Amino acid sequence: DKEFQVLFVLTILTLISGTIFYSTVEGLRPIDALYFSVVTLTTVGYGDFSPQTDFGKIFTILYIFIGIGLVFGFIHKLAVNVQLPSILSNLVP
Amino acid sequence: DKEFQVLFVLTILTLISGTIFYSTVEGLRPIDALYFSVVTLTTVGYGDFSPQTDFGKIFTILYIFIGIGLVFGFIHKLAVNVQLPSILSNLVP
Amino acid sequence: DKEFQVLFVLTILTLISGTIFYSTVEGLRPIDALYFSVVTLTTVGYGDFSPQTDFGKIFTILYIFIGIGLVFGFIHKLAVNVQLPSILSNLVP
Amino acid sequence: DKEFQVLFVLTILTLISGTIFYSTVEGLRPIDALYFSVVTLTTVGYGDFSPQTDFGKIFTILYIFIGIGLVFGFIHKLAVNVQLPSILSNLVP
Ligand SMILES: [K+]
Ligand SMILES: [K+]
Ligand SMILES: [K+]
Ligand SMILES: [K+]
Ligand SMILES: [K+]
Repeated sequence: DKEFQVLFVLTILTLISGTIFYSTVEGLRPIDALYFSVVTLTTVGYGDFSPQTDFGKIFTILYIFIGIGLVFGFIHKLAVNVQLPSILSNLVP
Repeated sequence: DKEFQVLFVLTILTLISGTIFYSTVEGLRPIDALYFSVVTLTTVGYGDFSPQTDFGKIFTILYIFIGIGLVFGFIHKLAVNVQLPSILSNLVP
Repeated sequence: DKEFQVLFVLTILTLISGTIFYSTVEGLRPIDALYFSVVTLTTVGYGDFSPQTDFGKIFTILYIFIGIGLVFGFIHKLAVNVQLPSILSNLVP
Repeated sequence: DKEFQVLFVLTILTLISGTIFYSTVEGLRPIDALYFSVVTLTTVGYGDFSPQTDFGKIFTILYIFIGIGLVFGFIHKLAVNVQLPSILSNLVP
């Protein structure tokens, strides 16, 4: 429970950093920066948005390496410690 | 066995939600909406389709976080509890 | 060892199916079809190639769900049962 | 600790190979080649860069299969043996 809260906060902070960075350096609207940060760290990578500056490319390399781990950690705990219990409870005959 | 059936249903429901959402808000043909939902949740992300509206971008963020876990859960069980047994049986000398 | 050989063969067969399908239905050159199949099943998804026909989109949905599991199974075993031993042996003082 | 250092070095070497290959065969600037190599091995795959030559497509297939395992191995150890301890220490009441 507290573990999920910590990953939640960590993920939020990571996404906030990405939103601030891409909106500033890559000139994206804040919503697009947040959306791009999520699409990046979850490894979907549509490419509708991508860094055009070298500063952006370098940050993206570091952002991915440092963010993928926590984002997927949060996703795992969300599905196993939150979603799983709910589906099971919806079964209880 | 029953576990696989539950993940199967859950995945179907998740994909149906995506199909309805993207066909309505993003104006995609139903087949393209389903295809896009799958390409998104499996993290392939070709980008041949991507949300153009803010409503679509926000939903996509939430859809990914909530759907990746179950989709990959189903994929895992499919390969370990269904595909694996079959390949092994095809070996039995 | 034999496990790695089985996953190797399974991966080859899966990629051959994709190569045949995309070169025929989507009209790609065989090399591009193989390349696209790999980029798809490893979830990279550049999007330089993507299915344009409904037949192709439907097959892609099924191909991903059935192929991701085995492809990543092979990748895991390759890194743990082949690459890992080699790096360790290159260390042995 | 030493495990993390080995994966660190291995990842560096893998990325250096990609940087050299794509800058030479695909004609990318070194920074773009490094960026593309990272985007590829972490499976993000934006597609802003992608191999245009057959030599590049073939290398990419092999690069992905051999590199994804080590890159994600490093990411895992980075998050579990480096990031995790730090966040926990930042909690210690
Ligand atoms: K991807
Ligand atoms: K991916
Ligand atoms: K992608
Ligand atoms: K494009
Ligand atoms: K893409």
